[PDB]
Amino acid sequence: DHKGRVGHVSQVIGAVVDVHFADGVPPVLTALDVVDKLGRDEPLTLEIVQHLDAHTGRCIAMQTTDLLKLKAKVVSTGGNISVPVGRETLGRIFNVLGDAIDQRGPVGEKLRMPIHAVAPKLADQAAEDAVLTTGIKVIDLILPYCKGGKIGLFGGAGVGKTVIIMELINNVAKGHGGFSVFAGVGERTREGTDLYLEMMQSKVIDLKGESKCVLVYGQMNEPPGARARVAQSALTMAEYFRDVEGQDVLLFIDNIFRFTQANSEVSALLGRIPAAVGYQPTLAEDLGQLQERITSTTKGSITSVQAVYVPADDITDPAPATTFSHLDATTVLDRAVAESGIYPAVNPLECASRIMDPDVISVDHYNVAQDVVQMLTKYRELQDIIAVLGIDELSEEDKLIVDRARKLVKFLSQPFQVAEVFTGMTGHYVQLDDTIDSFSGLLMGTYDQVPEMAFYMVGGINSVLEKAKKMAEEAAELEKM
Amino acid sequence: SFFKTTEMIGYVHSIDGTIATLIPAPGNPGVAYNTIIQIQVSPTTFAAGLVFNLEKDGRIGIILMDNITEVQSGQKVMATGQLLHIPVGAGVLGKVVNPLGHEVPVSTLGKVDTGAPNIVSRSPVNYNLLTGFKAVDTMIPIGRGQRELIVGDRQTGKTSIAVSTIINQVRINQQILSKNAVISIYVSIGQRCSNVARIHRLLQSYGALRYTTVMAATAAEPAGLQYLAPYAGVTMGEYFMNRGRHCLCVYDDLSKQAVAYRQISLLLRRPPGREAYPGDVFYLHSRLLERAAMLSPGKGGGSVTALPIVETLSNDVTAYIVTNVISITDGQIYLDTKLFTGGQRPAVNIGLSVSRVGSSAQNAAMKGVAGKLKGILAEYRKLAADVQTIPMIRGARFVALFNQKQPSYFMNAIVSLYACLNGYLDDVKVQYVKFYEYLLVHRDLGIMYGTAKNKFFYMYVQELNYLIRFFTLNSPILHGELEEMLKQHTHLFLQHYQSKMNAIKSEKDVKALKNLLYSCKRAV
Amino acid sequence: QQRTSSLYNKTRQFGITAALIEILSAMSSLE
Amino acid sequence: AKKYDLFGYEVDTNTAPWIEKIKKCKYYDEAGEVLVNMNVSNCPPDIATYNATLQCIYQSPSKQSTPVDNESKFCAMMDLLEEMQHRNRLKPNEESWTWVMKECVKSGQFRLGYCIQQVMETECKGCPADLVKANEANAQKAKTEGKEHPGHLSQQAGLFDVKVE
Ligand SMILES: Nc1ncnc2c1ncn2[C@@H]1O[C@H](COP(=O)(O)OP(=O)(O)O)[C@@H](O)[C@H]1O
Ligand SMILES: Nc1ncnc2c1ncn2[C@@H]1O[C@H](COP(=O)(O)OP(=O)(O)O)[C@@H](O)[C@H]1O
Ligand SMILES: [Mg+2]
Ligand SMILES: [Mg+2]
Repeated sequence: DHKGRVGHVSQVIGAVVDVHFADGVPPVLTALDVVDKLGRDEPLTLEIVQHLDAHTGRCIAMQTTDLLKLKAKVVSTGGNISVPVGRETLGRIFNVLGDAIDQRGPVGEKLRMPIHAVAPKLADQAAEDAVLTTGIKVIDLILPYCKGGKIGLFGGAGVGKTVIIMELINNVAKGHGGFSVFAGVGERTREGTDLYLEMMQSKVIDLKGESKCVLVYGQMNEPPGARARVAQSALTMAEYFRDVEGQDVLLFIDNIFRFTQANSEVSALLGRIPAAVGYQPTLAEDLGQLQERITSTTKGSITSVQAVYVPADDITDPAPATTFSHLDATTVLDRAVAESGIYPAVNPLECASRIMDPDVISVDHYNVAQDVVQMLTKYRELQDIIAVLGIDELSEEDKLIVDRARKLVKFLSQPFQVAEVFTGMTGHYVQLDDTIDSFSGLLMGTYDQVPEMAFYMVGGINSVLEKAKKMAEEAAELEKM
Repeated sequence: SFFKTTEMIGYVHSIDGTIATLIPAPGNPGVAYNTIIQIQVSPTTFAAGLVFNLEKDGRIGIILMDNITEVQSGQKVMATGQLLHIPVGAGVLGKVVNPLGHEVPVSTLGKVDTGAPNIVSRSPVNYNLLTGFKAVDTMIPIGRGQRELIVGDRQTGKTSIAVSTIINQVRINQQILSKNAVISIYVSIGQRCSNVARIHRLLQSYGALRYTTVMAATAAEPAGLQYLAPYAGVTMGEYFMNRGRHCLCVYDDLSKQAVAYRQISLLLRRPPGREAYPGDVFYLHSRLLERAAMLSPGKGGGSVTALPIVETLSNDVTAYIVTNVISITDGQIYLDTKLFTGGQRPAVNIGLSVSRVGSSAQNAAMKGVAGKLKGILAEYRKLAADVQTIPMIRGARFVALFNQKQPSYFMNAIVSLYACLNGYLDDVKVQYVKFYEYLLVHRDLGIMYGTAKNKFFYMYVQELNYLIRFFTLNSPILHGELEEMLKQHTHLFLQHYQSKMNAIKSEKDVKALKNLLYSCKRAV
Repeated sequence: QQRTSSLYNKTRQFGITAALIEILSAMSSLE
Repeated sequence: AKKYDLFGYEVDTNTAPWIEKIKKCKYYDEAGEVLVNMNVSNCPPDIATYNATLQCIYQSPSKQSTPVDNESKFCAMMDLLEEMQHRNRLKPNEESWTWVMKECVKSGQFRLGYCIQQVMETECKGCPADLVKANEANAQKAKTEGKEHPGHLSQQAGLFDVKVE
């Protein structure tokens, strides 16, 4: 039905394009190919977003709308924008539409699914409360990521979102029997190359043999129509591995703000009145239909890490604030923490996790993790007193809390394996058993005689005592000279 | 349910996500305002929608509800000519339901659009409603028919304190006459889908589904359902209210309802004002919360208690939607982010929180102890800012007692507070208050072979709860018998149990002491 | 404390003027 | 004879029709449903009506056909007393507390019985004897048979080792 139904371009205002159909308009979300010739190098494909009347329908362009004349011939596809799925996609790079953009021949496909799927019902939902050990101290201890969890990395410009996603791909996605999908939603085209090469070097993507990754990129260079829809294209591929193949899968959306921001561009041109802070009025609904599809069904299990840009370091902004409600482990990155020297720049008080609970994780995990949060809360109150009065003015017990709490802030830092170029030191995968025991002993006061800078930028307790030995030896030499 | 068609009022003209406008059919019948209309998406299937605008042209503005993907321009539109009615009653309990009334798989109807009880229809709130928290039930006491706001940041315990209030009713409801049972209605507006599932399992494990029904409009579902979800929640409660029974209504949350209503208003070209919300966004929450009330003796004496949740961004009460709901409700329960991370859970900021009808709402026994606690904590908070007095000692123990995960039973709460009031936990240190309270409730030291000899008053006998509510602790019947129980418990705890703390200064015993004390925070 | 509170209060009011001028300048473009 | 509500309107003091509805009781949750229906028809419960309800709580089994979890005729009974004393402002007469004493000895909860004979003796100055010896019999019954308290909780010497569950 409506398969090759012909229409003509009624109006062109930016990426938003109106189309007149003689025999009635197609349905909503229907993809339309612009058949007319023009002087183009690349094709044009329009997706209907609204209907104006029975014969006219408003659309958004996935490619640029350059050289588009009025009354240009337009033809329907059959349904929504269709994207290839299955194991033939693994190893290959894709765009919003599902065309291969890596110059390695035609894809093996054999099936295509629509980009705009409906979210699972209540009956399809299932909770599997197991800890996903990220090998990172601040995450595993304070806001542990769960299996099947939707996870969000909130932070402003240049804080360590892209660095943390890359470290999670090293730490978790390599030793994983499942496949992975990377939604490059409106981010740097140059960052996409470095991921493709580093995965080829480590052999998670393999040319000659078995691949365990899919790349779907709709970057900053692309117009808003693509950058909006490209998040869903990747999600359709992950949905195939979840529902059909019945499997545990990872999803990586960098960045989910760029989805909301892309919709904010079209929404203005579509003629909607903007809501708070100039965003689209359908901001909560846009995230709703996208984020609800990202979930652990009875058939399989998506485990999505997402990056979330906090514009102007304003966490009260609608784009992050609306996203926070959807997530299981909310990771919040602060600029002042980054500039002070602590990387990753995770502010643990604003963070939270659902599985931070005595039932899911062990009793020893919860009790130690709470004491770190409690001690850091006392430390922030004491930090205001030292600024006013002084370090000497504090009590005898409170001085010892400051010495431990200062070490807790330093020990929360960690040199990442992907960030060897930045830190100038080799990485550290810290085990969950190491993380809990080392922090437990620090709270007890077993490492009071250990110096403070020993804890800065190291892994577990063995690396702390190793650096403390090097500090003792070098301090002994300089004192002798 | 499958709604009742009548007349074909028009065709679908435009769609914009979850909103549409119609052109009238030949004749220009004109549908009635605020009524449901069924759009024929296929010959077999329909798609519901609510009428929001009746333009001069003849065009009719629609808010889409079901099968939004299946709606198209040029489709036929049938009218009901009636306001939205939904399934309501005892048969709906223990199930998840839409605002339209369809059950989610996992009874005479009632109007969702209804006027609130008038001046002579209501009465002063006297019946108490136990949240099961020593912090709340003393300082910010909720009465049946009251509207008590819950405000605070994300992950401060807004849902948990509301859900545990529903769970607290099961222990009473099981024992009491069903006339006075608190039937709960948890409305989930704009939440994530798995969060509703976890609450369903959590309600099921504590036997709450028997005395609870779950209204649900998740984030996947459209703005039309989210807008209408709290209204459908109250409708289900009003059945119990108008038929002489007491009810509870949690809206989680009104912040996401307002955003859904703003979407609807903006998409239909309603002039926006402050923070882009329409003119009547105050009226939205006002007519919702005013339907929650305490009826008179002349109309059954039933009730609908309201617990609206409203999320604040970085402790900002000056936001338009937050300030609106504060001015409607009878005070609030403020949840501070710094208290949450600091240790105090639930993180109830007592200075910021307030109940406008607190004293009259409380039980006679609870009014006795709580009147003194206001005097002690007032002096403790002042002296903490500016050498330990009696108020400083006893005040600090109350703060330790207010920490709790699951809700406390009325007997187990009031006795542990009465102990601290008369000063039974003065010699007991601050860190060992939860171990002292645990050994009071579950165990008992007097009976633990020796100095017992009480004729009736013990803590294992849970049935004394209702005798305490009648006579109070300060009374010739229970005063002397209670003060024995506490004297035996303190002397034995200080002698036998607290003596360990001077001793235990070794590895594997200090850690054993910690793990013991940390588990005592959870169980009250 | 006096002068910072005044700046908070000026920013509160100036924010809501600027918010609404932008929002209603949008629908003047949309008719 | 005459009575007025909080506003000052006339109120139906005709109690006797609603009393005979409570007598045809069968299960005691139906008594509450009648107590609702009186208030709905501007007829507040009389002092005799509460005693007629208290009778039905004692005589019948519990809520209805199926059993509820943790049934307690005493807790349902003592709630109704709290309603008449505090809210409705009515002192329960000698008949009221005698129904309470019967349920303690009938169900076997003697420990409550010790508390409520103290109540019945004080204030309302009456010692009904009949049930006092029947209550004291159940007290000695627990001692001589095995033990009176829970038993497994009492004897177990804790001191550092206490299970948290
Ligand atoms: N774990 C880390 N180790 C070292 N440097 C880091 C780390 N995290 C962030 N950075 C610093 O942050 C900068 C940019 O971070 P990036 O994640 O690319 O930005 P964004 O947070 O906007 O995604 C880098 O130049 C790097 O020096
Ligand atoms: N009284 C409490 N004691 C301990 N933990 C709590 C308490 N209340 C809430 N929490 C924890 O805080 C987290 C967030 O609770 P939630 O009710 O979802 O807050 P919000 O509704 O503000 O997001 C949960 O993981 C929960 O276990
Ligand atoms: Mg980045
Ligand atoms: Mg919540």
